[PDB]
Amino acid sequence: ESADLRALAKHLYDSYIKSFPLTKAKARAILTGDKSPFVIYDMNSLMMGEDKIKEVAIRIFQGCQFRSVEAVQEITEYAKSIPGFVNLDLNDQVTLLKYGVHEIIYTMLASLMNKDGVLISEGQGFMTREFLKSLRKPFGDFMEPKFEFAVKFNALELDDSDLAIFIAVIILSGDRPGLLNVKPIEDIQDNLLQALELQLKLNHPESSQLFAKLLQKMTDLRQIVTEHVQLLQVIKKTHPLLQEIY
Amino acid sequence: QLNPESADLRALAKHLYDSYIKSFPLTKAKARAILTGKTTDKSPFVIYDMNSLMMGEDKKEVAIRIFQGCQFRSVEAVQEITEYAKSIPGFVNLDLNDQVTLLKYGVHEIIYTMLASLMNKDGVLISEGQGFMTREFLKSLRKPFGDFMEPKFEFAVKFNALELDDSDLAIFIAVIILSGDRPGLLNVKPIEDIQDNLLQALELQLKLNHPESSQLFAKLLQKMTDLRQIVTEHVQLLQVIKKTETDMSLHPLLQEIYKDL
Ligand SMILES: CCC[C@@H](Cc1ccc(OC)c(CNC(=O)c2ccc(C(F)(F)F)cc2)c1)C(=O)O
Repeated sequence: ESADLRALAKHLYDSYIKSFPLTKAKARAILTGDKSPFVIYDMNSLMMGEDKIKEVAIRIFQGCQFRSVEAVQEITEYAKSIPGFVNLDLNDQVTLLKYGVHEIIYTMLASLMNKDGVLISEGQGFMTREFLKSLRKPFGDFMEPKFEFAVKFNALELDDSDLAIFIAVIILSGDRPGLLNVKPIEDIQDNLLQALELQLKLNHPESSQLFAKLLQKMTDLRQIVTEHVQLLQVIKKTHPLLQEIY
Repeated sequence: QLNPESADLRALAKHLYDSYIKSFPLTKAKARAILTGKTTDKSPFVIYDMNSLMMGEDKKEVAIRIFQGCQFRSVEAVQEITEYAKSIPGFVNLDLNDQVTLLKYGVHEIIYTMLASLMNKDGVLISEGQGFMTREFLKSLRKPFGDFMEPKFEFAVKFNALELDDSDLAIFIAVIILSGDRPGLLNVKPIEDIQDNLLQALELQLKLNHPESSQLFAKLLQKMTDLRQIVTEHVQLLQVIKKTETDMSLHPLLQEIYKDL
Protein backbone atom coordinates (compact mmCIF):
# COMPACT_ATOMS: atom_id res chain seq x y z
CA GLU A 1 0.00 0.00 0.00
CA SER A 2 2.48 2.62 1.26
CA ALA A 3 4.52 2.64 -1.97
CA ASP A 4 1.89 2.98 -4.67
CA LEU A 5 1.03 6.03 -2.52
CA ARG A 6 4.59 7.46 -2.44
CA ALA A 7 4.63 6.85 -6.20
CA LEU A 8 1.33 8.68 -6.57
CA ALA A 9 2.62 11.65 -4.49
CA LYS A 10 5.87 11.97 -6.47
CA HIS A 11 4.05 11.59 -9.77
CA LEU A 12 1.64 14.37 -8.88
CA TYR A 13 4.38 16.68 -7.57
CA ASP A 14 6.40 16.25 -10.77
CA SER A 15 3.30 17.00 -12.89
CA TYR A 16 2.27 19.98 -10.72
CA ILE A 17 5.77 21.45 -11.28
CA LYS A 18 5.51 21.10 -15.09
CA SER A 19 1.99 22.52 -15.26
CA PHE A 20 2.27 25.46 -12.84
CA PRO A 21 5.24 27.78 -13.57
CA LEU A 22 4.88 29.85 -10.37
CA THR A 23 5.14 27.35 -7.51
CA LYS A 24 4.36 28.20 -3.86
CA ALA A 25 8.04 27.85 -2.95
CA LYS A 26 9.00 30.45 -5.55
CA ALA A 27 6.03 32.67 -4.60
CA ARG A 28 7.05 32.63 -0.89
CA ALA A 29 10.67 33.40 -1.79
CA ILE A 30 9.48 36.55 -3.66
CA LEU A 31 7.02 37.59 -0.95
CA THR A 32 9.92 37.59 1.57
CA GLY A 33 13.66 37.11 0.76
CA ASP A 34 15.67 38.39 -4.33
CA LYS A 35 14.87 41.06 -6.98
CA SER A 36 11.68 42.80 -5.82
CA PRO A 37 8.45 42.84 -7.88
CA PHE A 38 6.74 46.00 -9.15
CA VAL A 39 4.27 47.15 -6.47
CA ILE A 40 0.82 48.34 -7.53
CA TYR A 41 -0.61 50.22 -4.56
CA ASP A 42 -2.32 53.20 -6.24
CA MET A 43 -3.99 54.51 -9.37
CA ASN A 44 -0.72 56.09 -10.59
CA SER A 45 1.15 52.90 -9.68
CA LEU A 46 -1.28 50.81 -11.76
CA MET A 47 -0.80 53.16 -14.75
CA MET A 48 3.00 52.70 -14.68
CA GLY A 49 2.76 48.93 -14.08
CA GLU A 50 1.11 48.34 -17.46
CA ASP A 51 4.14 49.91 -19.20
CA LYS A 52 6.69 47.97 -17.12
CA ILE A 53 4.84 44.62 -17.02
CA LYS A 54 -12.12 51.40 -19.78
CA GLU A 55 -11.54 53.22 -16.45
CA VAL A 56 -9.58 51.24 -13.81
CA ALA A 57 -11.67 48.70 -11.85
CA ILE A 58 -12.92 47.20 -15.11
CA ARG A 59 -9.38 46.80 -16.50
CA ILE A 60 -8.24 45.02 -13.31
CA PHE A 61 -11.25 42.66 -13.38
CA GLN A 62 -10.64 41.87 -17.07
CA GLY A 63 -6.99 41.17 -16.20
CA CYS A 64 -8.01 38.63 -13.56
CA GLN A 65 -10.23 36.97 -16.19
CA PHE A 66 -7.38 36.68 -18.74
CA ARG A 67 -5.31 35.06 -16.00
CA SER A 68 -8.13 32.75 -14.96
CA VAL A 69 -8.57 31.58 -18.55
CA GLU A 70 -4.83 30.78 -18.65
CA ALA A 71 -5.06 28.96 -15.31
CA VAL A 72 -7.95 26.81 -16.53
CA GLN A 73 -5.66 25.39 -19.25
CA GLU A 74 -2.90 24.75 -16.72
CA ILE A 75 -5.33 22.94 -14.41
CA THR A 76 -6.77 20.87 -17.30
CA GLU A 77 -3.29 19.75 -18.31
CA TYR A 78 -2.58 18.83 -14.68
CA ALA A 79 -5.86 16.89 -14.42
CA LYS A 80 -4.94 14.68 -17.37
CA SER A 81 -1.81 13.53 -15.48
CA ILE A 82 -3.88 12.28 -12.50
CA PRO A 83 -3.90 8.43 -12.88
CA GLY A 84 -7.32 7.23 -14.07
CA PHE A 85 -8.61 10.70 -15.05
CA VAL A 86 -8.38 10.30 -18.84
CA ASN A 87 -10.05 6.89 -18.58
CA LEU A 88 -13.22 8.40 -17.12
CA ASP A 89 -16.22 9.05 -19.37
CA LEU A 90 -15.43 12.23 -21.35
CA ASN A 91 -18.60 14.08 -20.26
CA ASP A 92 -17.57 13.39 -16.65
CA GLN A 93 -14.03 14.75 -17.20
CA VAL A 94 -15.59 17.97 -18.61
CA THR A 95 -18.00 18.13 -15.62
CA LEU A 96 -15.20 17.63 -13.06
CA LEU A 97 -13.12 20.42 -14.66
CA LYS A 98 -16.11 22.75 -15.10
CA TYR A 99 -17.02 22.57 -11.38
CA GLY A 100 -13.49 22.17 -9.99
CA VAL A 101 -11.47 25.00 -11.55
CA HIS A 102 -12.89 27.82 -9.40
CA GLU A 103 -12.01 25.90 -6.22
CA ILE A 104 -8.53 25.15 -7.57
CA ILE A 105 -7.97 28.76 -8.76
CA TYR A 106 -8.62 30.14 -5.26
CA THR A 107 -6.62 27.40 -3.55
CA MET A 108 -3.60 28.18 -5.73
CA LEU A 109 -4.12 31.94 -5.50
CA ALA A 110 -3.49 31.59 -1.75
CA SER A 111 0.07 30.51 -2.65
CA LEU A 112 0.57 33.94 -4.21
CA MET A 113 -1.06 35.82 -1.31
CA ASN A 114 -0.05 37.23 2.02
CA LYS A 115 -2.29 39.34 4.28
CA ASP A 116 -1.09 42.54 2.50
CA GLY A 117 -1.40 41.58 -1.19
CA VAL A 118 -1.05 39.23 -4.16
CA LEU A 119 1.63 38.43 -6.74
CA ILE A 120 0.63 39.00 -10.37
CA SER A 121 2.23 38.42 -13.78
CA GLU A 122 4.29 35.36 -12.81
CA GLY A 123 5.67 37.19 -9.76
CA GLN A 124 6.79 40.32 -11.61
CA GLY A 125 4.10 42.44 -9.93
CA PHE A 126 2.48 42.76 -6.50
CA MET A 127 -0.98 44.33 -6.11
CA THR A 128 -1.72 45.44 -2.52
CA ARG A 129 -4.75 44.31 -0.54
CA GLU A 130 -5.64 47.91 0.29
CA PHE A 131 -5.68 49.04 -3.34
CA LEU A 132 -8.02 46.19 -4.41
CA LYS A 133 -10.27 46.88 -1.41
CA SER A 134 -10.56 50.60 -2.28
CA LEU A 135 -12.05 49.95 -5.73
CA ARG A 136 -15.61 51.24 -6.19
CA LYS A 137 -18.48 48.76 -5.73
CA PRO A 138 -18.92 45.99 -6.66
CA PHE A 139 -15.24 45.66 -7.68
CA GLY A 140 -13.87 46.43 -4.19
CA ASP A 141 -15.34 43.29 -2.64
CA PHE A 142 -14.32 40.56 -5.11
CA MET A 143 -10.75 39.90 -3.86
CA GLU A 144 -11.16 40.60 -0.12
CA PRO A 145 -12.92 37.32 0.74
CA LYS A 146 -10.15 35.50 -1.20
CA PHE A 147 -7.67 37.30 1.12
CA GLU A 148 -9.57 36.20 4.25
CA PHE A 149 -9.65 32.61 2.99
CA ALA A 150 -5.94 32.75 1.97
CA VAL A 151 -4.78 33.91 5.42
CA LYS A 152 -6.62 30.95 7.01
CA PHE A 153 -5.47 28.51 4.35
CA ASN A 154 -1.84 29.69 4.54
CA ALA A 155 -1.73 29.03 8.32
CA LEU A 156 -1.65 25.31 7.42
CA GLU A 157 1.86 25.91 5.95
CA LEU A 158 1.32 23.45 3.12
CA ASP A 159 4.06 23.11 0.48
CA ASP A 160 3.84 22.31 -3.26
CA SER A 161 4.13 18.53 -2.65
CA ASP A 162 1.13 18.70 -0.28
CA LEU A 163 -0.85 20.97 -2.58
CA ALA A 164 -0.34 18.80 -5.70
CA ILE A 165 -2.26 15.97 -4.06
CA PHE A 166 -4.90 18.27 -2.55
CA ILE A 167 -5.65 19.83 -5.96
CA ALA A 168 -6.16 16.35 -7.37
CA VAL A 169 -8.53 15.44 -4.50
CA ILE A 170 -10.54 18.56 -5.48
CA ILE A 171 -10.79 17.58 -9.14
CA LEU A 172 -11.98 14.07 -8.38
CA SER A 173 -15.12 15.13 -6.46
CA GLY A 174 -17.96 12.67 -7.09
CA ASP A 175 -20.68 15.11 -5.95
CA ARG A 176 -20.56 17.45 -8.99
CA PRO A 177 -23.98 17.75 -10.65
CA GLY A 178 -24.61 15.78 -13.85
CA LEU A 179 -21.91 13.12 -13.40
CA LEU A 180 -22.76 9.87 -15.22
CA ASN A 181 -20.39 7.37 -13.54
CA VAL A 182 -19.57 8.39 -9.95
CA LYS A 183 -17.96 5.09 -8.90
CA PRO A 184 -14.51 5.38 -10.52
CA ILE A 185 -14.29 9.06 -9.54
CA GLU A 186 -14.81 8.26 -5.84
CA ASP A 187 -12.48 5.23 -6.24
CA ILE A 188 -9.72 7.53 -7.55
CA GLN A 189 -10.41 10.18 -4.88
CA ASP A 190 -10.13 7.48 -2.17
CA ASN A 191 -6.66 6.58 -3.48
CA LEU A 192 -5.69 10.28 -3.65
CA LEU A 193 -6.98 10.90 -0.10
CA GLN A 194 -4.86 7.99 1.12
CA ALA A 195 -1.84 9.49 -0.68
CA LEU A 196 -2.57 12.94 0.78
CA GLU A 197 -2.91 11.61 4.31
CA LEU A 198 0.42 9.75 4.11
CA GLN A 199 2.12 12.73 2.47
CA LEU A 200 1.04 15.05 5.31
CA LYS A 201 2.02 12.56 8.06
CA LEU A 202 5.54 12.19 6.58
CA ASN A 203 6.01 15.84 5.53
CA HIS A 204 4.45 17.36 8.69
CA PRO A 205 4.86 14.86 11.55
CA GLU A 206 4.32 17.51 14.27
CA SER A 207 1.11 19.02 12.81
CA SER A 208 -1.57 16.88 14.44
CA GLN A 209 -4.63 16.20 12.26
CA LEU A 210 -3.37 18.38 9.40
CA PHE A 211 -5.23 16.04 7.03
CA ALA A 212 -8.53 16.72 8.78
CA LYS A 213 -7.90 20.47 8.94
CA LEU A 214 -7.13 20.62 5.25
CA LEU A 215 -10.36 18.81 4.36
CA GLN A 216 -12.41 21.21 6.54
CA LYS A 217 -11.07 24.06 4.40
CA MET A 218 -13.16 22.66 1.52
CA THR A 219 -16.16 24.15 3.38
CA ASP A 220 -14.89 27.75 3.17
CA LEU A 221 -13.71 27.13 -0.44
CA ARG A 222 -17.17 26.26 -1.78
CA GLN A 223 -18.61 29.22 0.14
CA ILE A 224 -16.09 31.55 -1.54
CA VAL A 225 -16.94 30.06 -4.96
CA THR A 226 -20.73 30.39 -4.47
CA GLU A 227 -20.48 34.06 -3.40
CA HIS A 228 -17.98 34.78 -6.21
CA VAL A 229 -20.40 33.39 -8.82
CA GLN A 230 -23.14 35.64 -7.36
CA LEU A 231 -20.81 38.64 -7.67
CA LEU A 232 -20.24 37.68 -11.34
CA GLN A 233 -24.03 37.92 -11.79
CA VAL A 234 -24.25 41.32 -10.07
CA ILE A 235 -21.48 42.39 -12.49
CA LYS A 236 -24.20 42.32 -15.20
CA LYS A 237 -25.22 45.85 -14.15
CA THR A 238 -21.91 47.02 -15.68
CA HIS A 239 -15.62 43.19 -28.62
CA PRO A 240 -17.95 40.23 -29.49
CA LEU A 241 -15.09 37.73 -30.03
CA LEU A 242 -13.49 38.93 -26.80
CA GLN A 243 -16.62 38.20 -24.72
CA GLU A 244 -16.79 34.77 -26.38
CA ILE A 245 -13.30 33.85 -25.17
CA TYR A 246 -14.55 34.65 -21.63
CA GLN B 1 9.84 2.81 -32.96
CA LEU B 2 8.94 6.25 -31.53
CA ASN B 3 11.45 8.59 -29.82
CA PRO B 4 11.13 11.26 -27.08
CA GLU B 5 10.40 14.06 -29.57
CA SER B 6 7.87 12.07 -31.61
CA ALA B 7 6.36 10.90 -28.27
CA ASP B 8 5.56 14.54 -27.27
CA LEU B 9 3.88 14.99 -30.66
CA ARG B 10 1.62 11.96 -30.04
CA ALA B 11 0.58 13.38 -26.65
CA LEU B 12 -0.26 16.67 -28.40
CA ALA B 13 -2.33 14.75 -31.00
CA LYS B 14 -4.28 12.94 -28.26
CA HIS B 15 -4.85 16.13 -26.23
CA LEU B 16 -6.26 17.92 -29.26
CA TYR B 17 -8.49 14.96 -30.31
CA ASP B 18 -9.83 14.77 -26.76
CA SER B 19 -10.65 18.53 -26.75
CA TYR B 20 -12.23 18.34 -30.18
CA ILE B 21 -14.68 15.64 -28.96
CA LYS B 22 -15.51 17.71 -25.86
CA SER B 23 -16.04 20.91 -27.93
CA PHE B 24 -17.94 19.71 -31.04
CA PRO B 25 -21.08 17.68 -30.33
CA LEU B 26 -21.50 16.36 -33.90
CA THR B 27 -18.33 14.56 -35.03
CA LYS B 28 -17.48 13.23 -38.51
CA ALA B 29 -17.84 9.69 -37.11
CA LYS B 30 -21.43 10.39 -36.05
CA ALA B 31 -22.21 12.33 -39.24
CA ARG B 32 -20.93 9.38 -41.37
CA ALA B 33 -22.88 6.87 -39.31
CA ILE B 34 -26.10 8.90 -39.91
CA LEU B 35 -25.38 9.40 -43.64
CA THR B 36 -24.43 5.80 -44.43
CA GLY B 37 -27.27 3.92 -42.72
CA LYS B 38 -25.41 2.60 -39.66
CA THR B 39 -28.97 3.01 -38.38
CA THR B 40 -32.55 2.31 -37.65
CA ASP B 41 -32.21 4.79 -34.70
CA LYS B 42 -30.15 7.52 -36.38
CA SER B 43 -31.72 8.07 -39.84
CA PRO B 44 -32.57 11.70 -40.79
CA PHE B 45 -35.78 13.21 -42.13
CA VAL B 46 -35.06 14.37 -45.69
CA ILE B 47 -35.92 17.88 -46.91
CA TYR B 48 -35.89 18.01 -50.73
CA ASP B 49 -38.80 20.45 -51.42
CA MET B 50 -41.28 22.89 -49.86
CA ASN B 51 -43.64 20.26 -48.42
CA SER B 52 -40.80 18.23 -46.92
CA LEU B 53 -39.57 21.48 -45.38
CA MET B 54 -43.04 22.10 -43.89
CA MET B 55 -43.17 18.53 -42.48
CA GLY B 56 -39.65 19.00 -41.05
CA GLU B 57 -40.67 22.03 -38.95
CA ASP B 58 -42.19 20.07 -36.03
CA LYS B 59 -38.82 18.57 -34.99
CA LYS B 60 -42.34 35.14 -44.19
CA GLU B 61 -40.27 33.09 -46.73
CA VAL B 62 -38.22 29.89 -47.21
CA ALA B 63 -34.89 31.23 -48.56
CA ILE B 64 -34.67 33.86 -45.81
CA ARG B 65 -35.70 31.37 -43.08
CA ILE B 66 -33.05 28.82 -44.11
CA PHE B 67 -30.50 31.63 -44.30
CA GLN B 68 -31.46 32.82 -40.79
CA GLY B 69 -31.04 29.22 -39.62
CA CYS B 70 -27.53 29.02 -41.08
CA GLN B 71 -26.59 32.29 -39.39
CA PHE B 72 -27.74 30.97 -36.02
CA ARG B 73 -25.82 27.71 -36.41
CA SER B 74 -22.80 29.73 -37.54
CA VAL B 75 -22.88 31.69 -34.27
CA GLU B 76 -23.05 28.38 -32.33
CA ALA B 77 -20.11 27.01 -34.32
CA VAL B 78 -18.03 30.11 -33.52
CA GLN B 79 -18.69 29.44 -29.81
CA GLU B 80 -17.61 25.78 -30.15
CA ILE B 81 -14.49 26.73 -32.15
CA THR B 82 -13.58 29.43 -29.61
CA GLU B 83 -13.80 26.79 -26.84
CA TYR B 84 -11.61 24.43 -28.85
CA ALA B 85 -9.10 27.24 -29.50
CA LYS B 86 -8.63 27.76 -25.77
CA SER B 87 -7.45 24.14 -25.43
CA ILE B 88 -4.64 24.55 -28.01
CA PRO B 89 -1.44 24.78 -25.94
CA GLY B 90 -0.07 28.30 -25.89
CA PHE B 91 -3.16 29.91 -27.48
CA VAL B 92 -4.56 31.57 -24.34
CA ASN B 93 -1.06 32.83 -23.41
CA LEU B 94 -0.82 34.90 -26.58
CA ASP B 95 -1.45 38.63 -26.66
CA LEU B 96 -5.24 39.02 -26.26
CA ASN B 97 -5.54 41.09 -29.46
CA ASP B 98 -3.82 38.36 -31.46
CA GLN B 99 -6.18 35.76 -29.96
CA VAL B 100 -9.09 37.80 -31.33
CA THR B 101 -7.37 38.18 -34.72
CA LEU B 102 -6.60 34.46 -35.06
CA LEU B 103 -10.24 33.65 -34.30
CA LYS B 104 -11.59 36.38 -36.59
CA TYR B 105 -9.72 35.00 -39.63
CA GLY B 106 -9.82 31.35 -38.54
CA VAL B 107 -13.40 30.58 -37.64
CA HIS B 108 -14.92 30.49 -41.15
CA GLU B 109 -12.14 28.38 -42.66
CA ILE B 110 -12.85 25.96 -39.80
CA ILE B 111 -16.64 26.14 -40.20
CA TYR B 112 -16.33 25.02 -43.87
CA THR B 113 -13.76 22.29 -43.04
CA MET B 114 -16.13 20.75 -40.53
CA LEU B 115 -19.24 21.35 -42.65
CA ALA B 116 -17.67 18.90 -45.12
CA SER B 117 -18.05 16.17 -42.47
CA LEU B 118 -21.83 16.69 -42.58
CA MET B 119 -21.91 16.59 -46.41
CA ASN B 120 -21.95 14.18 -49.32
CA LYS B 121 -22.53 15.03 -52.99
CA ASP B 122 -26.36 14.96 -52.48
CA GLY B 123 -26.85 17.19 -49.40
CA VAL B 124 -26.00 18.22 -45.85
CA LEU B 125 -27.01 17.14 -42.36
CA ILE B 126 -28.89 19.78 -40.39
CA SER B 127 -30.30 20.22 -36.88
CA GLU B 128 -27.58 18.21 -35.15
CA GLY B 129 -28.07 15.31 -37.60
CA GLN B 130 -31.88 14.96 -37.30
CA GLY B 131 -32.49 16.30 -40.82
CA PHE B 132 -30.85 16.15 -44.25
CA MET B 133 -31.40 18.92 -46.82
CA THR B 134 -30.62 18.07 -50.44
CA ARG B 135 -28.06 19.92 -52.57
CA GLU B 136 -30.71 20.27 -55.29
CA PHE B 137 -33.25 21.92 -52.93
CA LEU B 138 -30.66 24.42 -51.71
CA LYS B 139 -29.59 25.10 -55.32
CA SER B 140 -33.22 25.79 -56.32
CA LEU B 141 -33.74 28.70 -53.93
CA ARG B 142 -34.41 32.11 -55.50
CA LYS B 143 -31.32 34.10 -56.46
CA PRO B 144 -28.83 34.76 -55.01
CA PHE B 145 -29.68 32.35 -52.15
CA GLY B 146 -29.44 29.41 -54.56
CA ASP B 147 -25.72 30.18 -55.00
CA PHE B 148 -24.66 30.16 -51.32
CA MET B 149 -24.07 26.45 -50.71
CA GLU B 150 -22.91 25.11 -54.08
CA PRO B 151 -19.28 26.16 -53.54
CA LYS B 152 -19.33 24.45 -50.11
CA PHE B 153 -20.52 21.21 -51.74
CA GLU B 154 -17.80 21.34 -54.41
CA PHE B 155 -15.11 21.74 -51.82
CA ALA B 156 -16.64 19.06 -49.54
CA VAL B 157 -16.64 16.34 -52.22
CA LYS B 158 -12.97 17.04 -52.94
CA PHE B 159 -12.07 17.39 -49.25
CA ASN B 160 -13.90 14.17 -48.23
CA ALA B 161 -11.89 12.19 -50.83
CA LEU B 162 -8.91 12.64 -48.45
CA GLU B 163 -10.84 10.37 -45.99
CA LEU B 164 -9.67 12.26 -42.90
CA ASP B 165 -11.12 11.23 -39.56
CA ASP B 166 -11.80 13.30 -36.42
CA SER B 167 -8.36 12.61 -34.89
CA ASP B 168 -6.87 14.08 -38.10
CA LEU B 169 -9.26 17.01 -38.32
CA ALA B 170 -8.55 18.02 -34.74
CA ILE B 171 -4.89 18.81 -35.48
CA PHE B 172 -5.67 20.39 -38.87
CA ILE B 173 -8.22 22.77 -37.31
CA ALA B 174 -5.61 23.83 -34.75
CA VAL B 175 -3.10 24.45 -37.57
CA ILE B 176 -5.69 26.68 -39.24
CA ILE B 177 -6.26 28.82 -36.14
CA LEU B 178 -2.56 29.34 -35.43
CA SER B 179 -1.50 31.00 -38.73
CA GLY B 180 1.10 33.75 -38.36
CA ASP B 181 0.38 35.22 -41.79
CA ARG B 182 -3.04 36.64 -40.64
CA PRO B 183 -3.35 40.42 -41.21
CA GLY B 184 -2.80 42.73 -38.20
CA LEU B 185 -0.99 40.24 -35.96
CA LEU B 186 1.19 41.98 -33.38
CA ASN B 187 3.53 39.12 -32.35
CA VAL B 188 4.02 36.65 -35.18
CA LYS B 189 6.92 34.62 -33.76
CA PRO B 190 5.07 32.94 -30.87
CA ILE B 191 2.21 32.03 -33.20
CA GLU B 192 4.58 30.41 -35.73
CA ASP B 193 6.35 28.46 -32.96
CA ILE B 194 3.01 26.96 -31.92
CA GLN B 195 2.04 26.21 -35.54
CA ASP B 196 5.45 24.54 -36.16
CA ASN B 197 4.61 22.17 -33.35
CA LEU B 198 1.09 21.65 -34.59
CA LEU B 199 2.38 20.93 -38.12
CA GLN B 200 4.86 18.34 -36.85
CA ALA B 201 2.03 16.67 -34.93
CA LEU B 202 -0.33 16.68 -37.95
CA GLU B 203 2.42 15.24 -40.16
CA LEU B 204 3.20 12.34 -37.81
CA GLN B 205 -0.51 11.76 -37.20
CA LEU B 206 -1.22 11.45 -40.93
CA LYS B 207 1.79 9.13 -41.42
CA LEU B 208 0.62 6.82 -38.61
CA ASN B 209 -3.12 6.97 -39.35
CA HIS B 210 -2.76 6.81 -43.20
CA PRO B 211 0.60 5.05 -44.00
CA GLU B 212 -0.52 4.11 -47.54
CA SER B 213 -1.65 7.69 -48.32
CA SER B 214 1.27 9.34 -50.11
CA GLN B 215 1.78 13.07 -49.41
CA LEU B 216 -1.55 13.35 -47.57
CA PHE B 217 0.00 16.05 -45.37
CA ALA B 218 0.93 18.12 -48.46
CA LYS B 219 -2.47 17.47 -50.08
CA LEU B 220 -4.32 18.51 -46.91
CA LEU B 221 -2.26 21.71 -46.59
CA GLN B 222 -3.05 22.54 -50.27
CA LYS B 223 -6.76 22.43 -49.36
CA MET B 224 -6.18 25.51 -47.21
CA THR B 225 -6.21 27.47 -50.48
CA ASP B 226 -9.73 26.14 -51.27
CA LEU B 227 -11.02 27.23 -47.84
CA ARG B 228 -9.76 30.76 -48.38
CA GLN B 229 -11.45 30.98 -51.79
CA ILE B 230 -14.76 29.80 -50.23
CA VAL B 231 -14.60 32.48 -47.50
CA THR B 232 -13.97 35.27 -50.02
CA GLU B 233 -16.73 34.15 -52.38
CA HIS B 234 -19.09 33.84 -49.42
CA VAL B 235 -18.33 37.39 -48.18
CA GLN B 236 -18.98 38.84 -51.66
CA LEU B 237 -22.33 36.99 -51.66
CA LEU B 238 -23.32 38.52 -48.29
CA GLN B 239 -22.62 42.05 -49.55
CA VAL B 240 -25.13 41.41 -52.37
CA ILE B 241 -27.70 40.03 -49.89
CA LYS B 242 -27.25 42.96 -47.49
CA LYS B 243 -28.09 45.36 -50.38
CA THR B 244 -30.97 43.48 -52.07
CA GLU B 245 -32.60 42.41 -48.78
CA THR B 246 -32.66 45.48 -46.50
CA ASP B 247 -34.97 43.65 -44.06
CA MET B 248 -32.61 40.76 -43.27
CA SER B 249 -30.50 40.78 -40.13
CA LEU B 250 -26.87 39.67 -39.86
CA HIS B 251 -25.75 38.65 -36.35
CA PRO B 252 -23.30 41.15 -34.72
CA LEU B 253 -20.74 38.41 -33.90
CA LEU B 254 -20.69 37.49 -37.60
CA GLN B 255 -20.70 41.15 -38.67
CA GLU B 256 -17.66 41.87 -36.49
CA ILE B 257 -15.85 38.85 -37.91
CA TYR B 258 -16.38 40.19 -41.49
CA LYS B 259 -15.61 43.86 -40.63
CA ASP B 260 -12.58 44.80 -42.78
CA LEU B 261 -11.74 41.14 -43.42
C1 LIG C 1 -25.50 33.60 -43.33
C2 LIG C 1 -24.90 32.50 -42.49
C3 LIG C 1 -23.82 31.78 -43.28
C4 LIG C 1 -22.61 31.41 -42.42
C5 LIG C 1 -21.89 30.24 -43.12
C6 LIG C 1 -22.44 28.90 -42.63
C7 LIG C 1 -22.18 28.56 -41.31
C8 LIG C 1 -22.64 27.36 -40.78
C9 LIG C 1 -23.36 26.47 -41.57
O1 LIG C 1 -23.79 25.29 -41.01
C10 LIG C 1 -22.92 24.47 -40.22
C11 LIG C 1 -23.63 26.79 -42.90
C12 LIG C 1 -24.43 25.81 -43.73
N1 LIG C 1 -25.72 25.57 -43.09
C13 LIG C 1 -26.25 24.48 -42.53
O2 LIG C 1 -25.67 23.41 -42.46
C14 LIG C 1 -27.63 24.59 -41.93
C15 LIG C 1 -28.75 24.78 -42.74
C16 LIG C 1 -30.01 24.89 -42.16
C17 LIG C 1 -30.17 24.82 -40.77
C18 LIG C 1 -31.52 24.94 -40.12
F1 LIG C 1 -32.49 24.87 -41.03
F2 LIG C 1 -31.66 23.97 -39.23
F3 LIG C 1 -31.60 26.10 -39.50
C19 LIG C 1 -29.04 24.64 -39.97
C20 LIG C 1 -27.78 24.53 -40.54
C21 LIG C 1 -23.17 28.01 -43.43
C22 LIG C 1 -21.70 32.61 -42.15
O3 LIG C 1 -21.46 33.44 -43.05
O4 LIG C 1 -21.21 32.77 -41.01
